[PDB]
Amino acid sequence: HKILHRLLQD
Amino acid sequence: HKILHRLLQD
Amino acid sequence: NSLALSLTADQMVSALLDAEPPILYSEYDRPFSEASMMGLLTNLADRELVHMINWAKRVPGFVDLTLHDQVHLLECAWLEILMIGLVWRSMEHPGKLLFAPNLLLDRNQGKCVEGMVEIFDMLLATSSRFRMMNLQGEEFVCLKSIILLNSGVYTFKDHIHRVLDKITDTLIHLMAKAGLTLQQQHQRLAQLLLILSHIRHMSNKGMEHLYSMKCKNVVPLSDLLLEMLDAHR
Amino acid sequence: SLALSLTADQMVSALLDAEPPILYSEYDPTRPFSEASMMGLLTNLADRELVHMINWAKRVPGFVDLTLHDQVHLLECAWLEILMIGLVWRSMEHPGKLLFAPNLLLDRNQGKCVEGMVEIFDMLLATSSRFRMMNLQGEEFVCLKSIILLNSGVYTFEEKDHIHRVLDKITDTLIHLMAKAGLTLQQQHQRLAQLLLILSHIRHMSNKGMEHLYSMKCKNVVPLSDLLLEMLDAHRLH
Ligand SMILES: C[C@H]1CCCC(=O)CCC/C=C/c2cc(O)cc(O)c2C(=O)O1
Ligand SMILES: C[C@H]1CCCC(=O)CCC/C=C/c2cc(O)cc(O)c2C(=O)O1
Repeated sequence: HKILHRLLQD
Repeated sequence: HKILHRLLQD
Repeated sequence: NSLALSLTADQMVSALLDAEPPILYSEYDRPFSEASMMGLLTNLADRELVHMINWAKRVPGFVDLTLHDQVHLLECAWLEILMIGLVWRSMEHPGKLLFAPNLLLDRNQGKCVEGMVEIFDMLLATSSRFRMMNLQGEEFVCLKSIILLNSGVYTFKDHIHRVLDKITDTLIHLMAKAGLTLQQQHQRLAQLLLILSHIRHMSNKGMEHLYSMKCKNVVPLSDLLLEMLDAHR
Repeated sequence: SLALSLTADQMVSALLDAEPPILYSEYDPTRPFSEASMMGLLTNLADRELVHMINWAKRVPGFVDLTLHDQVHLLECAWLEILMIGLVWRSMEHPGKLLFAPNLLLDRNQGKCVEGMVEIFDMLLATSSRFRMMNLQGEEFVCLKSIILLNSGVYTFEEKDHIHRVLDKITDTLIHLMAKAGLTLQQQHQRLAQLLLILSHIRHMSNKGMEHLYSMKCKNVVPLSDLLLEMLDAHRLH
């Protein structure tokens, strides 16, 4: 549930 | 001066 | 069972060199206040972080980790990564820190911000240390990748440590290439990895300073920067 | 300087001979734990270990050749690191427990009795577990401890090049130990890297521990000795 998750997945 | 100073001298 | 371990030393070097992030610029400017300098630096940190994530995904072995292990490693090491990068590109500018090509600061300007000059001096010392060791770019990218995989590895294993051995081999291979003797090889390896202890120290001082900046609540911090910071407590 | 005139074996035996003794705690199994009591026990032990550490540093090859001022600086930066790797070393064969003293063996549950302690306990336990899987040898431990003393404060000061020279000699010693144990060159370099990367974590634990010590000083419920306060003030936390 964090911005880092989005950046790593993209 | 400080304690470490003295203990390193003896 | 993945691809990083199969690479040769040269394939390791070329992969890391190819994965290198770009040099970003700061805003074109007026003499710096505490809030203005910190604004530029925090703004720069946020944009560098975005490139760091994509860089990390291109470090051999990092993709094989779970999403959560990748997160942990980056959360632990992100400031360390920024700092060795800052220190690397500041090498050819003695007494100065090259945050960006249009943001070259000295220690007097670090005094624009309270508690910043000590961090400045530590970074400057690290930079000249690299300079006097004649640190090569191929050695730099190895050290940075090492920081990524190692800094958080004791706060979780086997895969990560096998990739770490892989980079040690690559580092030694590089020194053997440069013509160093066996004794010079392991001496230089030791010298380099001991720097990482200081880089850890700088990051911990820097993290405390960022926390106090959050508490002062004058310098605007992005949500990304806030999340990376809060992971350390 | 005889420090650079020592062989690897002479380096090892010298460091081994300089080893501080395992001190005991004032731990009373009758007494129930309180925060103030457990911390009081630990801060008292640390104060007593410091005296032995300071006189141990004198027997580390090359340390005597430094100016007094430089001796003070290295010990001010590295003292908690030295304590910690010492704690971790003697805790190696006690899985899930930190051996502060022979009569003071604590698990992570007891570290939770002190707010903010647990995090530091877990990092120490993880370090101890890492040494166990590496099967860290005593000869390697004493090398790592001397490296910490000489390296940790060296970036925060003519005399540096002497320090790095001694450091290089200790690196030679570690490699000599690994080659002696039958390791291949690839294994020697890999193990050397593995051991030195531990120091990064030990620095981290020290930084955290220093912050915790600073907070104990502020709430002022746990008695801190004057020497311990001076070592704390040397890091200048705010
Ligand atoms: C001076 C140091 C203090 C670290 C403490 C701190 O203030 C961090 C927030 C501001 C960002 C600084 C920064 C930004 C980058 O893109 C790269 C960096 O190496 C830094 C950095 O090293 O900050
Ligand atoms: C748990 C850790 C927290 C370190 C932070 C801290 O509270 C230091 C003051 C209490 C001393 C603990 C201690 C004493 C020793 O003789 C040896 C040690 O390795 C420690 C020590 O590592 O304390």
